[PDB]
Order: sequence, then structure tokens, then C-alpha cells
Amino acid sequence: PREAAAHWVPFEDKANMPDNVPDVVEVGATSAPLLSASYFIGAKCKPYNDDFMLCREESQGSGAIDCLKEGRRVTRCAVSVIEDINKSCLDEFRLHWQCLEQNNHQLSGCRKAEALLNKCVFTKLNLEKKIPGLRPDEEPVFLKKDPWIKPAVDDFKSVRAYAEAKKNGTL
Amino acid sequence: DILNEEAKIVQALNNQRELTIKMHELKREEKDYAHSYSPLFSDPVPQGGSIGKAPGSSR
Repeated sequence: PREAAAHWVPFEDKANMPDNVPDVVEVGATSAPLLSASYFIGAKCKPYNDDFMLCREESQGSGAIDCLKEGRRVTRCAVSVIEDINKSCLDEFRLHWQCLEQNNHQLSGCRKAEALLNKCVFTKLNLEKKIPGLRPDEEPVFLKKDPWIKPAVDDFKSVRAYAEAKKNGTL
Repeated sequence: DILNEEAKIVQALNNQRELTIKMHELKREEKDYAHSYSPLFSDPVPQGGSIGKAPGSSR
């Protein structure tokens, strides 16, 4: 909650999780994959994330020590979603975040590999993107046609893959 | 007929004396937060600064 110093000195601690907290399977995904898979781990693990932030709320100040049980379970189910999207659509997932690693990770620049990934995951893994809080008669922005904000360079591999998905008729 | 007209005045002065003792005790009497400060918004409790807020801050 605070921005670093004049002269901040980094340090780590070669230590262990002491006795009673079991070992966990932590997310080893970088900014591009979990920014890509954000809506899908938000769609599957909604009540676990809700439950963790609720438990963090109810133990005011106890907080960190209180819900070790339960931030254990949001990690497990987020790891579950991203293992499933690996084994499901590694190629098109990879296409989307190889797109999204350029363009400042702006989501604006990569509609083309996105819609391909969304078809793939909605088919095999049957999870769907929703922007909640969006009242009807308001189109969600990743569905509209001819947007005002277009990227600088459409990346090449998603141009090719989207054109071949047009030709195959899967899109 | 004059002792009675004195008893009236001495009652009228003892009434004023008790009036003063009351109104000098009614000053030092402690007062609610809803009479002393803002009448609506009767709680002193903040919930101040809610944009980047963290669940688990209430106590």
C-alpha cells in the first residue's frame, strides 16, 4: 500500500512454513497467462474468492493468520483452471498471450486471438466471459464490431489463425 | 398582611435561587453526540476513504 524509498534494500529469508500449514501448488504463471486466463479463473472460482475475501473481512485485524485454510483453496482451484486451459487449448492460449506480451499488455490490442481462445475454452472447458455490473442495452466491449480503438499492428500469427478459422468455419 | 407579602417575596427569591442552581448544573451536564455535534450522522464511526479499500479494516 506504499511506494518504496530513497534507498530501499531488498532482502529475503531462507526459512520454512513452520508446522501446521500444508504444502500448496502455487500459481507459476507470469503476467500474460494469468491476465489472459483472468476471466476464466474468475468465472470458475467465484465463490472461493468470495469466501476468502469474506473471511478476511470478518476477522478484522486477525486477518492474515485467520484464513490460511482458505487462501489455500483459491490457489488450488486457480491452478486447476490453468492446468485445464493448458491441456485444453495450449496453442490458442499461447497465441493470445504471445499477442498480449506486446502492446503494453493492453487488452485492446488483441481481439483477434482472444475470440479464438474464447471459442476454444467455451467449447472444451465450457466457461464464458462476462463483464458483470453491465446493465442490458449496453454491449460488452469485446463483442462490438468496428471499434474506435484499434491496435497499431495486428500481430501476424493471429491474423493467420483467425483467417484459417474463418476458412474452416469453426468460428 | 405584611408577613404574608414578605413570604411571597421570599418564595419568589428562593424560586430564583433554585432556578440558578439548576441552570448552573445543566451547563456541566454531559451531552450526546447527536445534540452536541451533527444531529443526523449520529455515529462517530468513519468508514473514511473507500476507493482502494481492503476487506478487513473495520474492527
